[PDB]
Amino acid sequence: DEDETTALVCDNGSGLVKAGFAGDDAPRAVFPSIVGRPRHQGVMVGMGQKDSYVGDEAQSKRGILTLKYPIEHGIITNWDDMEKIWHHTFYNELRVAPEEHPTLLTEAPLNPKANREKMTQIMFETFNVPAMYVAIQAVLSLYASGRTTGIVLDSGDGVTHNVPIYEGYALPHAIMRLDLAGRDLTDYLMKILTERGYSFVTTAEREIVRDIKEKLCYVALDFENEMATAASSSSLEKSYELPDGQVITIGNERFRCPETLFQPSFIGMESAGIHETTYNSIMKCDIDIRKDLYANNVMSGGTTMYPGIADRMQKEITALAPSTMKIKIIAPPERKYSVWIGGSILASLSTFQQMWITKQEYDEAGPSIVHR
Amino acid sequence: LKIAAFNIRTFGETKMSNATLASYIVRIVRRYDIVLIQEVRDSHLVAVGKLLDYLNQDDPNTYHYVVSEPLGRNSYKERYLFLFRPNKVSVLDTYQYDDGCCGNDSFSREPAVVKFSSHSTKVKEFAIVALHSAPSDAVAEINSLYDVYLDVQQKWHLNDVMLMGDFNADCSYVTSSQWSSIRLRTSSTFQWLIPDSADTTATSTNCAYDRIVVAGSLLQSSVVPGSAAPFDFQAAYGLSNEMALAISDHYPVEVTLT
Ligand SMILES: *[C@H]1O[C@H](CO)[C@@H](O[C@@H]2O[C@H](CO)[C@@H](O[C@@H]3O[C@H](CO)[C@@H](O)[C@H](O)[C@@H]3O)[C@H](O)[C@H]2NC(C)=O)[C@H](O)[C@H]1NC(C)=O
Ligand SMILES: Nc1ncnc2c1ncn2[C@@H]1O[C@H](COP(=O)(O)OP(=O)(O)OP(=O)(O)O)[C@@H](O)[C@H]1O
Ligand SMILES: [Ca+2]
Ligand SMILES: [Ca+2]
Ligand SMILES: [Ca+2]
Ligand SMILES: [Ca+2]
Repeated sequence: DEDETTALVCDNGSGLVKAGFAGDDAPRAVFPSIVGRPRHQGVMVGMGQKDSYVGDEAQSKRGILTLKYPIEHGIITNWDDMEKIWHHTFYNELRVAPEEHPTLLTEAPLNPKANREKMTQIMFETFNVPAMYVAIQAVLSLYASGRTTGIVLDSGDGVTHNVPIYEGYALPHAIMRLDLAGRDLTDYLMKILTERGYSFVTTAEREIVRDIKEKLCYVALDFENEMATAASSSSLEKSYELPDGQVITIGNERFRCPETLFQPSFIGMESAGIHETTYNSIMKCDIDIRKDLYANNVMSGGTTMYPGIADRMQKEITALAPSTMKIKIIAPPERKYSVWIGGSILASLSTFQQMWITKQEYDEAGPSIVHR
Repeated sequence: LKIAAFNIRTFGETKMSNATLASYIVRIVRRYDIVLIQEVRDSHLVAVGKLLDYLNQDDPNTYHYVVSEPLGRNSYKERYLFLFRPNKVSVLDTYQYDDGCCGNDSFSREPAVVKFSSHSTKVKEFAIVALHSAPSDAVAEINSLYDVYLDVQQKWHLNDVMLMGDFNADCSYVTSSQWSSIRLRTSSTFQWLIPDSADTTATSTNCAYDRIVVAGSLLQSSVVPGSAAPFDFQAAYGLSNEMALAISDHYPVEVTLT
């Protein structure tokens, strides 16, 4: 129990932090990855002067603060502001003292060696956690779907990745990163919806375009004869009621937004798209392992939640793969937390105890120890 | 020290986005060393944000703020914003009156209460209680401010308190016979500065909806005689009837301490 209860799992994202206790089924804490700094001197009624704001209080009060994102494209870019988000996570969100809890953290696919050593330096030397561990994100997603070999298409708020994993070892030279994700996708909907003849003028109009994207957006299979369908004008249309009455209608654009993930050309991106990239990762891997990867395309991440994403991907890679092959696109329902759940499982596991980096290992080996 | 209370109708992102409107709000606001702005319907605080960028574009500290969280049983809400010149006064402390929120809560929008410290006046410390009353409820709420005055005295041991805001204190909302049921009126502890005479509406109506009330012997000795009055920005700034009302349907009520 000492640490059975006690292991923490913190998944640091570009848009959201997911956090909680190893053992739980889902994150106890989910909140924006921002750190707000007040543009002016003054106070809220009853509070003192605050130097900084994190998560939702930074979002809610955004009009008087300069908002900053510590993690650009999955990589920690500002370490002063990240130690601020961690502090908030332990002390306010989970309300635990960190110096008696083992902490499993996550990093990104080709996270620079030096960063994995730096967050270890900050975990052990400024938070004084007993022990910690850094798992790679795609690797926890795979594992949370039971398996050990597969290829994960991972897509969240600032990055998309393909991480081919074989008997647990993520394959460095076959990993692909596509910098277009849910953030890019909300801003494109924004324009095709103002372009539908609308105005997201106040900040209460801006924010909810993102809630339109999440609730009403679709990834149609045969996106071709779906536009064609749009035109005959079926009961395909969908009206959402705004903060007030102002019933906005979205028929068609509803799927023009996730067609951006297959066609980056919709947004002036010259890069290849999700399905081709799944494939290219795969023809960059060893030959003998390619049947395995093809029958185990695990999807994880908030942006892979658009319904019919899996069917489109299913047919997208069947038709690029040699017919002798078995294609299989696994997309679980909890996928917006796969990464986290994979960490919860792993860290609560009976056999993981012997991989925890302890302060004994650290004080004796330097940050190098956990770096592997 | 020029103090004022100003209900800007629906001060919001939109209102701050007109340049012409924004320029007149900024110009009014700069006449005062302490200003209270009511009907601040700003969710993310973007609009308060814009207003301070304008006041502080050349010294970062021409103005500092105090702002409530959004307020309303109604649940269509607004905040209380104080903006003060930090070189003139300091904020020693602050709290949101505890009105009982249930069904009991005495106010629509619980007064924010801010204790100031001033060194160029005879009063050196004094609290300002802020209120925009529900018009429908005006008689009970101007009377329940008697109890918020009593709380400032329990908590801060302070007599010199100023109570101000849009009290909806005249015409249909409070009549001659109702006054007799407002302790804030009957207790001779409080000197009411904007008389029942005063028109403080920018529209055609004539009502002294907007008040400044002072208790405290030293605060009352600091009010410069006859500086308490509304500010006719339409008449002062030559605005049309169309323009003036586009700012607000109300006028600032000001007072000067010494
Ligand atoms: C914000 O400020 C003013 C005041 O509310 C807004 O409008 C004012 O009143 C009228 C009606 O909007 C404006 O003139 C109009 O011009 C058109 C063009 O022919 C005409 O169809 C209407 O009959 C009307 O006369 C006027 O510009 C403006 N008054 C003043 C003194 O500027 C104005 O639209 C606002 N500006 C923005 C950026 O929202
Ligand atoms: N139902 C949904 N449909 C589509 N987009 C969604 C949905 N749920 C969440 N998202 C989007 O995914 C993003 C958050 O997902 P996620 O947590 O995977 O990203 P992250 O881990 O914070 O960042 P990174 O890109 O570094 O992984 C936001 O754009 C969010 O809108
Ligand atoms: Ca992620
Ligand atoms: Ca109340
Ligand atoms: Ca009038
Ligand atoms: Ca009158």
